[PDB]
Amino acid sequence: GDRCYNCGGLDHHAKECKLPPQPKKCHFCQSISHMVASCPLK
Amino acid sequence: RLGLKQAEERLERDHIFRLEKRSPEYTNCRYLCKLCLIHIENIQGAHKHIKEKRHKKNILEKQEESELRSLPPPSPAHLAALSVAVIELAKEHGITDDDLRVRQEVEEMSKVITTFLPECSLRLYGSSLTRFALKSSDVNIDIKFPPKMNHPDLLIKVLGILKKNVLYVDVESDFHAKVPVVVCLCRVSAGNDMACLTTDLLTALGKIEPVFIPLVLAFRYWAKLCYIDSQTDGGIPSYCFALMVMFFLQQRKPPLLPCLLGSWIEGFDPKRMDDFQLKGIVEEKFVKWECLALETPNRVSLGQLWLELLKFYTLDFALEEYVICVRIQDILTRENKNWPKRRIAIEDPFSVKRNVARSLNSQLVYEYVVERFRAAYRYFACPQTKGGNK
RNA sequence: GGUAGUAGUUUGUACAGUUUGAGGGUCUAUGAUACAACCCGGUACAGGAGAUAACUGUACAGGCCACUG
Ligand SMILES: [Zn+2]
Ligand SMILES: [Zn+2]
Repeated sequence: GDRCYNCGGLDHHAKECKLPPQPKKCHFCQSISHMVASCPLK
Repeated sequence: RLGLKQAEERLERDHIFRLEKRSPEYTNCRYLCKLCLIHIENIQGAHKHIKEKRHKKNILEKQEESELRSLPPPSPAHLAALSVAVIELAKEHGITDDDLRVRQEVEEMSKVITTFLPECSLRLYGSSLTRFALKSSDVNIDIKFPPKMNHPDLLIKVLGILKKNVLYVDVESDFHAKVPVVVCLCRVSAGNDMACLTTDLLTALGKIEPVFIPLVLAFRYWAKLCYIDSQTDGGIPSYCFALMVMFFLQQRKPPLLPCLLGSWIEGFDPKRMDDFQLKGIVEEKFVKWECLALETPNRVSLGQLWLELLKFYTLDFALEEYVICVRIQDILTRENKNWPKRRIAIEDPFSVKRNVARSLNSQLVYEYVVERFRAAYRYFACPQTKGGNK
């Protein structure tokens, strides 16, 4: 129901997530430069 | 790349730091915990460590310590109220010179024994001699005798009289202590050679520093409240609490007590002072330096001294890191003397072979001591009626 | 007298992982549909890694019962 904390993927949760930590991505614009709360075009 | 830091940024809020370079003892591990002292190898392992019960149980204690550090400075009125409160507490429950004179008037019991035994070994010892408690440590008269005679037979013969007379009540003899003892509350333990050498120093400090007695008295009363004073059933030796205070005064930025050794010495080698030996006081002067008053008097409000002591033993330094010693003002590591790290390390100047305090091995008792120290610090520092004192 | 070690049986803490009972949504919804499958969805999220008890072996501090080089 919620995106993975480590990878931002609904496929698996953080506990099940096995891939190494990677830069966060803004869901609204799919950009790692900024987060969702700081999206310029939102 | 840059975002990876954000992933560990959360961990930075739980005092989790990635190792700058690989550690030889844990080559695989790449992380460390400031509070838990445990190495980790992966970020998932770090998050699991965050979920550990002990990690949060220590994080809450760290937060409480930070809150204590941020307490506002005391006001002059609060300081004066606290000082008068400590003075009242010390004077109400303090053995005065009259009580010591009454106790001395030991002489009658010595006269009684001398009739039975031509050579009688009786000498006043304990709280009354030091005036540092009220029948708390080494209550009444704890005797010392030379080793040239045989202590067991002496103990038997002397206890024979105290058991013989029916006037006395509840007279027994216990040999379970480090030295044989007889209770009638009298204490007869022949063979002591160093205890008197230490009570000599404690008595010497009684009038050399007027604030020494009230501070040690307040510490003893607080320990009695907390039950830490009792050597039996764990805790910390009762009399060594006084030595504990002597450590604070000696390690205080403005010292109130001269150093026993190192104040005047030739060929000082701080690597090991085992060879150096001390002797009895000489007219309240520095202890024997062959092989105790400051040049300028120090007088400060007792409340300030109490607050500084509480900060020293609660918020200043880690108790396990260093040993409590009075021989040298320089701080000494515990591993240098090969002493254990589980038991609180307290060292009396005249004997360094073994730790005087070995009843605090249980970590539960140490945690109780630490939490009581924190509670006392917050109770006293925070403003309250009558200076926040009992 | 000092260092170190020593069969089980005991000591208090922490603990890879393995199993009950309590946990968190529930209101945001038309309809289906003998025991013949599937469901429209305005009114949801923030930067957040999510539980207590009986077993399983374990680094620590001294001993039971006292011993050994
Ligand atoms: Zn994932
Ligand atoms: Zn965006």
